[PDB]
Amino acid sequence: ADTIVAVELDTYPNTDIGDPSYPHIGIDIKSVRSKKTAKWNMQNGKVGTAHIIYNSVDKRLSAVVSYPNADSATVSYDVDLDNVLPEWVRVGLSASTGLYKETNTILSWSFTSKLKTNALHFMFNQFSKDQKDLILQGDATTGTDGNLELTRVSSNGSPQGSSVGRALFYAPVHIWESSAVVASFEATFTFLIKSPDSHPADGIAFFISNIDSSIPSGSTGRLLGLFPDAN
Amino acid sequence: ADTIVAVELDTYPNTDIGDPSYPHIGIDIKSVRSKKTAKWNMQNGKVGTAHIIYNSVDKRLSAVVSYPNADSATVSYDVDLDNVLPEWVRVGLSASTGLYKETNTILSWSFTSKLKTNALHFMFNQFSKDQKDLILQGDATTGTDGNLELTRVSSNGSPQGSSVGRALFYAPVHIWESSAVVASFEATFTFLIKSPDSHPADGIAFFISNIDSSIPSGSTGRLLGLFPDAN
Amino acid sequence: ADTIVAVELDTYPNTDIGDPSYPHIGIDIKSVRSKKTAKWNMQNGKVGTAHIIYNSVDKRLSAVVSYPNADSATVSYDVDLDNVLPEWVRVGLSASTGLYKETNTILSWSFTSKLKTNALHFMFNQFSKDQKDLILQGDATTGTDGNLELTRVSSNGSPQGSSVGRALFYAPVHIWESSAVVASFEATFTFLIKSPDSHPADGIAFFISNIDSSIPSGSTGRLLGLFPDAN
Amino acid sequence: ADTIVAVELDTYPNTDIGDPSYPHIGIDIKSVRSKKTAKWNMQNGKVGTAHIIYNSVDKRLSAVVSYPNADSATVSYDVDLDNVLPEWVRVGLSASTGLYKETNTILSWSFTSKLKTNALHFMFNQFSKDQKDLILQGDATTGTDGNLELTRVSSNGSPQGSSVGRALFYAPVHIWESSAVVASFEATFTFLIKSPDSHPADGIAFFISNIDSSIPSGSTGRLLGLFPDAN
Ligand SMILES: CO[C@H]1O[C@H](CO)[C@@H](O)[C@H](O)[C@@H]1O
Ligand SMILES: CO[C@H]1O[C@H](CO)[C@@H](O)[C@H](O)[C@@H]1O
Ligand SMILES: CO[C@H]1O[C@H](CO)[C@@H](O)[C@H](O)[C@@H]1O
Ligand SMILES: CO[C@H]1O[C@H](CO)[C@@H](O)[C@H](O)[C@@H]1O
Ligand SMILES: [Ca+2]
Ligand SMILES: [Ca+2]
Ligand SMILES: [Ca+2]
Ligand SMILES: [Ca+2]
Ligand SMILES: [Mn+2]
Ligand SMILES: [Mn+2]
Ligand SMILES: [Mn+2]
Ligand SMILES: [Mn+2]
Repeated sequence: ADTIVAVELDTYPNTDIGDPSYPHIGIDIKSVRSKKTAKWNMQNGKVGTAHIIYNSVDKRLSAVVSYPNADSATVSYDVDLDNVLPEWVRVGLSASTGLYKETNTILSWSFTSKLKTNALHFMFNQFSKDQKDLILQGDATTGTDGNLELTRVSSNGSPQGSSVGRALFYAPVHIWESSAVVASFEATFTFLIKSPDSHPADGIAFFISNIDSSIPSGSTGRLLGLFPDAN
Repeated sequence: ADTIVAVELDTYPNTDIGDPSYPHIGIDIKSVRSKKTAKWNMQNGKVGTAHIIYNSVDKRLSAVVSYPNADSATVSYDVDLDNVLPEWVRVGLSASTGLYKETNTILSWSFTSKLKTNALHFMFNQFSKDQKDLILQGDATTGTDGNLELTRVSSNGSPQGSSVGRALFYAPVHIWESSAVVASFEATFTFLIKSPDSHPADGIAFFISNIDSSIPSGSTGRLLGLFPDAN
Repeated sequence: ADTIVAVELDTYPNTDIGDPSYPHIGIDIKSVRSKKTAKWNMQNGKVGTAHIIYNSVDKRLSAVVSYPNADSATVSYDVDLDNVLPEWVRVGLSASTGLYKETNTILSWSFTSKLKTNALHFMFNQFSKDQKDLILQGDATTGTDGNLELTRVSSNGSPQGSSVGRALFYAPVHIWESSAVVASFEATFTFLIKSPDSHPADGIAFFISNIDSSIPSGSTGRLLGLFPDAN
Repeated sequence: ADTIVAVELDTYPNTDIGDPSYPHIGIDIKSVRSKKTAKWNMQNGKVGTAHIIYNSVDKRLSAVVSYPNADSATVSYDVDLDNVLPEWVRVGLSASTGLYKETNTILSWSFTSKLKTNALHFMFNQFSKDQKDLILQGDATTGTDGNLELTRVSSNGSPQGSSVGRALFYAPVHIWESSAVVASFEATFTFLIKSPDSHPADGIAFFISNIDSSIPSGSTGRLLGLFPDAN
């Protein structure tokens, strides 16, 4: 199977796989069962901001998710990514729906990696219909209002159930190296999760993977397009 | 055929295809016969710096090539790259040898493109044996002393004749867009051209191409790995 | 007197001092009588964007001023800033009103200078009530809605006549050096010029000055807070 | 008294004020008696690199000090800088000598601060004789070989005892804000500490201070130009 490290914005509690009983953010290391979670007051129809940070000094993967004029949710987990990921990775955004659904709209995405110095930075403040520096997988589309729709939306703007989609940056990223004095990365994205129902599902993740990562077959719903099973 | 825009550091005068009778820098628009050239005092065995700049306001492609404690060579050409290149491109470094030879050693390479904002930046201050964000074509290799050798060198660094090699950044670049108020790019690389002979050949280019560009058949020597013919 | 280089967004034609008979953008080199101007379709009450660029290779000062979904205005002038400005400068925004008036509201301001490398970058996407990295001169205030008001506005945002104000970045900038292979700078700001009258005045400038520059006595109205006289 | 947060590269053990019995790096919060230290294998006459990082999510101040082809020294301390520093600060480099001495040569210095976004970045890869974006205090000088000499060196290159000097970046920095979702800073500098004696003293610090900070009178030797006493 693929190797996944992810920050999940989990809109739907699957208590049977160790989700807490509320919308949450989590750090996932090679399992959909988050190593750590924090409560997340998701705001249906409001534009949110996610910031993810890691450096090779602290070896702490941290995420902050916020909306204007509201308290942030934050989660951190000590992990040595050198012992989990291959040296070269791709970075991406993933989303899913199941029997419940939501828009998984990305309005912007930036990423910076630095290895001491080699550097990579990309910034998307808009997505075009033919975004050739993105690998779109499953139901992911670009161009509609200059946004990235990770999961399927009908002609009338309604989100579809049992959908899964991902966008990976085209270039592989050197995420760690033994010869590195300091390695760091950050990602930011803005998202709009809307549900006609007051039961939205299933969420959005920022993930890092083996370069050849693809949607595991059947990874709709609670598996967020990341994992083949709930182990 | 490919679509090429390039800045050439041409170490060998091919007077039969319109080269001036001295080492020169040139701006190449879809031809190896430079639209504009300037005299270049190439310094055998010394580390040089090349800077290339363009913005959609001035629509002027400019390059400066320099060595420490020596006068710069500079060349500029008015061109609307919107009318020459496709919207999506790859960016690269190319080098060749022929009957005469030289090391085509790259010690560092950076690039920034901005479309008003979407942005791409990479910086290589060292190259690793397995540099997965580079597409190596022909004789180009990485890892030897942390450098990028565009053309063939022996175990002792001695350069071989009839060699051609290129390195393209893995991700496609959005170099222009009609809805853009301002588009800009800049590139820097440091190079070491050494020749045992007092007749070095054939040179190094920074180039921008169609995303699927490859070394044209036969394009060793004066064609610099860029062009199928001398038209 | 001070040494000024500026890009003016001139909302009010002073035909008696060589303004063309319409709102215009201009390049000012040590005089309010622009060395070059272009027609500017200023849009009362709409947020606009100004981009200013210069590099030591082309030695061309260029500016583009635009509104969403409208054609740009652009102006360029060939000037060797090495022969005009001192080596060390301050960078700033200036605005004035006279008998006629307008809001001179700055919503954002960024600047980058590079000398080949020494570098300086600042980005203001909001201004606080106590913005200690800004020198406010004359009527300029910060904090109201997180904006920079260069000229006087009432409690309800209504603009006052005979006002002049400037904001300079606190740190001096090394804009040129003889030992530099390449020097470049860029500035971006977003502005909101609103007038209850259909005769707005007098405009906004981005300027570069001697480090100790201050508002010349009397420099309200057509002198834009930049010049002691109309010579 | 001033408010100081610093990372010290302490070359001289003052066992009487709680220094460990070896050259060390430390995190100083309003005292020269480091809240945390790590062993540092200082290499007389070799160019070293120091990296300092902090973000408002982890609230961890970390430093890594390294030489090429040697193991790094690293130190971290959990501190909420929001509870220690004023909102606006200056950032600087400090060094001292006492009865024992050393060159306190800075070859380069970069700093980035970001408040979510407002940003500040400066990079010095060389210092000029008249570096107007630096406030030099005490014995600090610029221009000699393009370096920053924090403490006094004689005409013959010999370091002098009982010397103290600092360089602060001219612009105040917004290092924290209550409305900030994420605040971060990083600093990098390269240094050359040479001693003829083989008993070097006293060290170099990166520090953050109240904007009006100045060398405490008598703060030569073990006080590193930062503190008035050893409390
Ligand atoms: C009720 O179960 C289904 O729907 C939910 C909500 O979408 C998913 O989490 C889950 O994997 C299933 O597809
Ligand atoms: C004279 O013949 C060769 O001359 C140089 C030497 O490298 C090349 O430019 C050219 O294409 C030929 O191969
Ligand atoms: C009569 O003109 C006055 O008003 C205009 C525009 O306000 C200014 O340009 C001018 O200097 C005077 O102050
Ligand atoms: C021996 O004591 C003196 O010299 C050393 C190092 O120079 C300092 O630490 C100390 O403060 C005194 O000035
Ligand atoms: Ca879930
Ligand atoms: Ca040639
Ligand atoms: Ca006017
Ligand atoms: Ca000590
Ligand atoms: Mn979960
Ligand atoms: Mn040529
Ligand atoms: Mn005018
Ligand atoms: Mn100590």
